[PDB]
Formats: sequence, structure tokens, C-alpha cells
Amino acid sequence: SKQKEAIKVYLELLEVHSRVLKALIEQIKLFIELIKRPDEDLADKVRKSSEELKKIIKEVEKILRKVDDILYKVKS
Amino acid sequence: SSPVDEIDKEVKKLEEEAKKSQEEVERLKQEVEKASKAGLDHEGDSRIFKKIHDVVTKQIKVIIRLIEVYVRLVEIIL
Amino acid sequence: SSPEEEKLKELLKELKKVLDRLKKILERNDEEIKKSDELDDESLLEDIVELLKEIIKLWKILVELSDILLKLIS
Repeated sequence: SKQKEAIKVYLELLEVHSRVLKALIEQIKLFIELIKRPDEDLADKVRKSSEELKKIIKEVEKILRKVDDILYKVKS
Repeated sequence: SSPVDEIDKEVKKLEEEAKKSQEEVERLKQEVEKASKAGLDHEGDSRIFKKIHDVVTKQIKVIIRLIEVYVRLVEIIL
Repeated sequence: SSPEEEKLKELLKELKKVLDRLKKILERNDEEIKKSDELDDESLLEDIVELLKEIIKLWKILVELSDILLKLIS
């Protein structure tokens, strides 16, 4: 059923948002130390965490496309 | 006292809320899996989705508070 | 006020705009689901679509905000 389909989407979002929390907390801590003291190794792992967030964006765009596929078939 | 140290304090508090959120998510995933393996009514699927919706909403609100703290961090150095 | 600082303040005001409308979406979705009993499948996915769109815009601003902050802090 389509209500079970919206359940699968939300479960996917929980797993995604957990990695958003983990990535966002790391970036804030890294900036706290960068503001107190600049360090290139710290700046590098900020760029690494930013790239991880970019891949998460792509995962959320894939979730959205799959939901739009269902909505398009429902409204058809 | 110090503004950056106040933000450091607030992030540690929000980090603990993230840990508690993840713990609640794991309890939900176990209940959903138990509900998936059982023949549920359309009302049973309703209460399950409402349960999942509340956990999703709580988790996003933790993210928003993190971002609002993040914003305060940016405004300090500006 | 400098060019890069103005770019950050513009993105920061856009971030506040996105957060505000995101909280309105969470409230509307929570309000619509609290009607209990049977839930429509179309409106449920449409509410999800609107949530995902703002969530995607949110992360995109955070990614760009992180880049500008690294330029400022050097």
C-alpha cells in the first residue's frame, strides 16, 4: 500500500538525518577550534565533512525523485 | 561567560540530545520491524506512521537547533 | 563590511528564511496528521515532497556556508 511506501521513506530519512547530525556536529566543533586557532589539518577535515554532506544531499534528492515517481503514478 | 565557550557548551548539550534521539530511533526501528512482520489493519498502519512521524519531527528539530547554534557561531566572528 | 562578509550575511539571512519556512512545514504536517483515523496517501506523499524540498535547500546553504567560513577564517 502507499501508506507503507510513505513509511519506508521516513525510515530512510531517519538513517539519513542521523548522518546529517553526526556530520553537522563535527563541522561545528571543527570551526570552534579553527576560530580559536587556525590549522590546515582541521580545515581539511572540514572540507571532508562538507563533501560527506554533499553526498547526503544527493541521497535526499534520490529519495525525492523516487517519491515524485510514486506521486506521478498516483495522480495519473 | 565566553561567547564561543557558551556555544561549545550548547553543542555538547545538543550532542547528547542527538545520542538520545538515535536511541529512540533504534527502539522505533525494532517496533516497526515487529509491526511489519505482523498483519496490521489500516488503523494499525496509521498509528505506526504517526509514531514514525513524531520521531522524524523530533530529530529534525534537533537539527534545526544545531543550525541555529551554528548560525550564532558564524555571527560571533562577524 | 567586505564582499565576502556580505555574501555570508546574505546566505545567513537566506538560512533564517529557510529555517522559518521549514518549521512552518513541520507544524503543518504535524497539524494535518493529528487529524487521526485514515490518512490519504496522496496528501501524505505531497507533504513529504514539500518537506524534502526545503530540507534539500537547507543542506545546500550549509554546504555553501561552510565554504565561505573556511575562506574567511583562511
